[PDB]
Amino acid sequence: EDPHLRNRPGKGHNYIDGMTQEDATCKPVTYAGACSSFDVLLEKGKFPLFQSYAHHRTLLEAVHDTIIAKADPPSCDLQSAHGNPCMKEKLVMKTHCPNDYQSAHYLNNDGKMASVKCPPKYELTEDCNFCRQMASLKKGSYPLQDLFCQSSEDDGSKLKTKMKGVCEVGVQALKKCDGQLSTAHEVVPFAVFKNSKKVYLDKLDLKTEENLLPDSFVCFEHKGELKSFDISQCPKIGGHGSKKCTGDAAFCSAYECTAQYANAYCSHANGSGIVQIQVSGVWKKPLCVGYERVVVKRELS
Amino acid sequence: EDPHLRNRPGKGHNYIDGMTQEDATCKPVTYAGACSSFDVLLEKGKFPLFQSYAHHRTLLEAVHDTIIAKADPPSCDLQSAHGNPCMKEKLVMKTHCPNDYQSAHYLNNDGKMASVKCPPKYELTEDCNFCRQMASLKKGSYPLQDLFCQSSEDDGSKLKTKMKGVCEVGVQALKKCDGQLSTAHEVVPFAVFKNSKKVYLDKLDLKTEENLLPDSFVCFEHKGELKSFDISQCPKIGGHGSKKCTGDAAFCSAYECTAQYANAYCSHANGSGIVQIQVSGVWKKPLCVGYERVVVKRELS
Amino acid sequence: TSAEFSFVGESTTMRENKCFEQCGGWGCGCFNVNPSCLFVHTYLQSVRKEALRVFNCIDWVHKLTLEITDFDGSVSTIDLGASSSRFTNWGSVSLSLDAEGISGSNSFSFIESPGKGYAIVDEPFSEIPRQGFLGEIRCNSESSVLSAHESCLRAPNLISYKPMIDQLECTTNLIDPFVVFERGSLPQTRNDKTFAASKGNRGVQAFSKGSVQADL
Amino acid sequence: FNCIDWVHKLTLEITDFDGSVSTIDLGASSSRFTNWGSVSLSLDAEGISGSNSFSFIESPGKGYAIVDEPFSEIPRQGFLGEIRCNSESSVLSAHESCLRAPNLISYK
Repeated sequence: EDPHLRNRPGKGHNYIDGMTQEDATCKPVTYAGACSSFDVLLEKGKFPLFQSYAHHRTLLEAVHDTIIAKADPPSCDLQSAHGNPCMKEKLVMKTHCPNDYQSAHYLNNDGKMASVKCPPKYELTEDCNFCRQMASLKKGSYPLQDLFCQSSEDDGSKLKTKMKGVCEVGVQALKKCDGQLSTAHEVVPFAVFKNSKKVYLDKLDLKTEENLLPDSFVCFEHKGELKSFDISQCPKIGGHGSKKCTGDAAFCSAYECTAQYANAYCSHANGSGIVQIQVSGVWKKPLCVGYERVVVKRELS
Repeated sequence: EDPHLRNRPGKGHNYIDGMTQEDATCKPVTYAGACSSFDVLLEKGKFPLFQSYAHHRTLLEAVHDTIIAKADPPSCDLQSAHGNPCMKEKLVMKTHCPNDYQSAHYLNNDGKMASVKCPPKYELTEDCNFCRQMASLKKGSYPLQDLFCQSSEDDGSKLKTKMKGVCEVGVQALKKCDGQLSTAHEVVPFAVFKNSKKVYLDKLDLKTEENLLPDSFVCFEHKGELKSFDISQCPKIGGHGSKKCTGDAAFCSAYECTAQYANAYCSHANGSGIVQIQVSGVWKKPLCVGYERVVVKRELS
Repeated sequence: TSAEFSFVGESTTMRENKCFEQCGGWGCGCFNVNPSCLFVHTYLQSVRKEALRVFNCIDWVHKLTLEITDFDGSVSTIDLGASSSRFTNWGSVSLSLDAEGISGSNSFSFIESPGKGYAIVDEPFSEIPRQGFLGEIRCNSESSVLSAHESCLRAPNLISYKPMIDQLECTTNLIDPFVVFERGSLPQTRNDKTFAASKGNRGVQAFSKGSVQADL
Repeated sequence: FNCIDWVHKLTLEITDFDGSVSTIDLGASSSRFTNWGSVSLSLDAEGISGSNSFSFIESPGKGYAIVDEPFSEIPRQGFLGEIRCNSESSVLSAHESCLRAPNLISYK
């Protein structure tokens, strides 16, 4: 019930490495600023999964926190040479990006991250598979997948696509085809672990496991309402600190509370903590679980 | 029908040390004048207990009547960090203070009056927990509770909280708990006897015993529009009295009525008398019973 | 379907949205002491790749497959039963006398299997579905069984749920039609006739004895 | 709760080919999900009928019990199953959403 959808834990950086153009307004990402790579994540009717899970991290924040690696090149330019590795994974995807956007990032196959790049002044289209010519053009990127990042270091490189009766989904060449193969764009779940491939899913069992973590509390600065305030300036239990801080039982159980003798009010975020996954009957912890609309080839005959 | 909301049976002083600014018109409290420390007790949808029973003393009137003592210091400061009586009790408070207010008072554990205030020119917030800046401040304080005091000398200085199944309610530490305690912010009725602590109760029973006390009769002067008049100057059958009064059968049954040869109109103020509550199956007469929203911790094994 | 499962996607499939309540506290995750909720989104999925069309027969029409040869040479193959009519190049044809009919077939249901044989069930036709009876989950076409269309009719509260804190087991008790299909597979000894499949035209027939007495 | 039919459940511990040992169960004509596909029960000629006239009581932590009386549907005064609810919080915390019979509290 807490309307803290703009407060980002950790550091609050959303600009990606490759399109560092909107870094003047999204640093740090807080209640202020009009970052094009975060405004569409909270609009009603776009990515409801991130609307349900918004107190954690994103894919960009995971890249900045040394969680999700970047491919080579991390931002494949669309107007340069003749062939780039960041195209076979883009044409198979079918999304809907609004107008006035230059870049569009997505998830690759090797577990890293690869985005596109268009030289000025090129904008996207209704699908984003190709950047054509020309409000003003946003100097950022549009999230092509409905996923969310989180702090995790669970290893899982010995798992592959767990989909039965599927020929070649996305760009992964699984099993061969001998009869009728479909090609309809359907949603498929996936979950990439640490240093692994784009592992798809079939049965998802999400849950909420909260824990007393420093990156699970939100707060706003008080002054003569929601204001930006760094959480790292909160003293510990009898430790030290620069300014002051206070909160409820969750925020005051681990940090020091001074009641009215502070400048903010730290509150525990609803659902923030540890979000595990149940794949192959074994409870695991993913990194950036989400959905995507790629080309699914199912063997009907 | 609501009784005389302006007449106060007793003292009539509604001012605390440190904010003595409304003593010119709020000393005592009658039909003429106004006071910010008393008009909030009649607002609809907030304090219905005082609206139901208005013929009794409040908190400040009980303090000025040599009944409820004052803490040291009686007026706490909102800037003296690390060193104040109001801290552990104020932290477990969840109230709502209106805007344009500076001071705030409540009932402490020792049965006194521990008020807090900020230096000029500061105001309070919406929840009455922090202190922001700023239109004009009021000349009084806002009570954060809905309690009323009486006049009694009943014994009961060795009685504490008689709640069953509650580990630590508000600030008192009854029984020790180490498991999973409840954190729900509920309302619990409290009561304070003669020289006792804050005794919480789970259930209470009310009653009404009307008498013929001199304070249970008002006086409205005739001029030929009704103005207040001192009822103590009424003629007593066999006692004293200079200014003649008049009224109905209730006024003439104990006093003397002359109508045209009198000076004021008397009437039986309905809704007064001695009100005693049933504490633990025994009808007692406390000195400050009401309601407050504190932290209640119950055993959950 | 609120925001708890709106990100899954729309699909024409007989699905449902449930809601349960487990526990809270710090033993499983949650800052509030109140028990947490448990939203369940269960949808049907046909694990097989074959479909069956269960039908019945209220009367047995004595069909006579006639191969009428035209005058010019256009040989056509038609059929006549009881009092039916067809279309030919020279006009039409109908059946007159037909004193060969068997009554009493409402207490038997038939199952059609594309590719394989047919079957017979010794029970009357199922009209209204209910739990613990043959003919629970039904539809109206082949896509309603293979792709599981949401237009198919079914009984409410047909999916059981056994939550285990962090586990979920949503199973049903649907009767496998292949069990009865393999138990009562044609041919079967019924009274004194032989029931089997038909030739040329898809349908059920019967093998009787005697001669052919009719008027064309 | 009650039991309208006794399903002959067979708890089967299916071992996969790679080594993933899973534990499931099959009853009458049920189906589960395994790593190699699925499994169902065919023949099941073992069932007991006539259990509608008995009600069961579940106790978390302790054992169970049996009552020699049919299931209670509508509540009424002087019968087992008066004040009822829908969840554990409706019994522990006494939720308003629980159904009960009117004029159930006496006054003297």
